[PDB]
Amino acid sequence: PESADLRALAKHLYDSYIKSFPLTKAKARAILTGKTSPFVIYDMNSLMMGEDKIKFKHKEVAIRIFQGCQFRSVEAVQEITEYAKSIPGFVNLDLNDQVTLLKYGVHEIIYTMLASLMNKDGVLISEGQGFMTREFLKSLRKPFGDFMEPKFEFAVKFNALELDDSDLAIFIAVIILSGDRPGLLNVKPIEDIQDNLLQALELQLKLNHPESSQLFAKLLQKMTDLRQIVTEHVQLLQVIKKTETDMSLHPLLQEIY
Amino acid sequence: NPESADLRALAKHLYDSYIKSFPLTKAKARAILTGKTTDKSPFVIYDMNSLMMGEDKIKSKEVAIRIFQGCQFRSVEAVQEITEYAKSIPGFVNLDLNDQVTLLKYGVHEIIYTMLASLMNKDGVLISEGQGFMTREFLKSLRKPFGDFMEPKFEFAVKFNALELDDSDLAIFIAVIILSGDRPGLLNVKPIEDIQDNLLQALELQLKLNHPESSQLFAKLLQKMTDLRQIVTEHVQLLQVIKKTETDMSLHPLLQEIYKDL
Ligand SMILES: CCCOc1ccc(C[C@@H](Cc2ccccc2)C(=O)O)cc1CNC(=O)c1ccc([C@]23C[C@H]4C[C@H](C[C@H](C4)C2)C3)cc1
Repeated sequence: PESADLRALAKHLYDSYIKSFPLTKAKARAILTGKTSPFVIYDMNSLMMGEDKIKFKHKEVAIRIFQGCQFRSVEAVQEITEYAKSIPGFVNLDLNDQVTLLKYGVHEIIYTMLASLMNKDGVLISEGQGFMTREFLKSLRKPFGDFMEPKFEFAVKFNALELDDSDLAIFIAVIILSGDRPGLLNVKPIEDIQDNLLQALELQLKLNHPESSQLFAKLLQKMTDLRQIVTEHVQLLQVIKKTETDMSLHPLLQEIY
Repeated sequence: NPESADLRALAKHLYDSYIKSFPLTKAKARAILTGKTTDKSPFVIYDMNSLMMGEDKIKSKEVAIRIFQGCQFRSVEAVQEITEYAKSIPGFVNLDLNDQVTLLKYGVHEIIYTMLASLMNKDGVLISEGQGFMTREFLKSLRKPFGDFMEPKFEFAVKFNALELDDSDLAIFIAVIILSGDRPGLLNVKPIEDIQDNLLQALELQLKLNHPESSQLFAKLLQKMTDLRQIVTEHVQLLQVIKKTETDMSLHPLLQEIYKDL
């Protein structure tokens, strides 16, 4: 009777996730392990060539790579926002609450999905057209050399769970419906939905990974890791603001971010 | 079945050790707080004058400092109780000795604040084994530095207490907190995860059996671990500010080692 509505919710979220996100984990994995070619950016020259032959839409190199990261993050926010609207009950919530949920949830989701594009050696960029190495990113100067490393460390641990797209679709939804975000006006509806998304995620993981003991608990514990990454990220972005005088963009451009 | 029977046995063991390791339980704390009795009544410290009379009731030169050192001693004592409970956790003492220290190093404060909630309500906190009760306002009324050390704990407490867990639930939960295979610097992560995995199963069954109508309590409880980390970080930072404003205030050696490189 009810275990049916959970599978329906599960399938529904998956389908919606496929529609909203261009580069899925299944695709990114094939590209990454080989069994699928991505242009590789591992040093200054390879970057120079990559952006002149492939011209990635997203003066100093460290500063330009950091900005392309923001640009892509803004692009990603729209995909997540669209995906959110497909979660049963989301659009029916108080409008301000929907905005608050998205405002605080996009960073957690961004790093969660970013892991689907990373391995211990690098990250896929431009919808898989490229692969920027971990070492090259770690070789950037000033405080740019370590803005991505924290995401890599998190990815290696998160990816060990071996979740697939269908697992992630429900996890992303649970992240969005967090009732502890500041400023919420009506927490009950939000938590009632997350509670339903959590039961669906639990069944999904038990069916999809019978051998993975307590994968559910283990995945939920990763929330701690995600928020640490986010808070740490906010603090790095601030320091870049407090200092760094070559970050200037067109006034309209800066408004966009 | 055999499996769940083993998980219930584990829960009983943990609860039994918990009663033996922690003098002041949540059950005793609630009984005092809900003042349903005439013998468990605590003396209430809500201001300076009352504080002065409390010292005569409850059987280094400033108010904030004295209260602060009183907490330092208590947490040091709490660390010793938690360390005693930890040993009862099947498999814990059998792990590499370096990892035992590491697990305790990062787990004691998360557990301390988890358990402290048992002694809190929205208005204050039990002290001196429940004999006294210090109000939230009095504590928030302290000098600029110490004035806001406890507020974050109260905010967590009222929310965590909303879960209405009891001692038997908490015993397995604090056991899970300790057996965290993702602590910084762990040598052999697998044996730790194998134990936590088994504790997580015990906690899951326990919650379902003890709170049948509390949908997804297990998950809600796990998400609370995020709040614990947060309270710990804020506190760590709050201490750095203290040792700079109060060059004359001393921190107990044990706690300094726990916060070191944390
Ligand atoms: C003020 C209530 C706060 O109650 C707290 C708060 C945090 C902590 C742990 C904290 C300690 C610390 C924080 C920062 C740095 C290192 C460690 C930690 O390390 O996590 C423990 C207690 C438990 N506290 C008690 O049970 C408790 C018992 C007796 C008193 C006295 C009250 C007055 C009368 C008498 C003498 C003085 C004044 C002290 C007894 C005060 C507190």
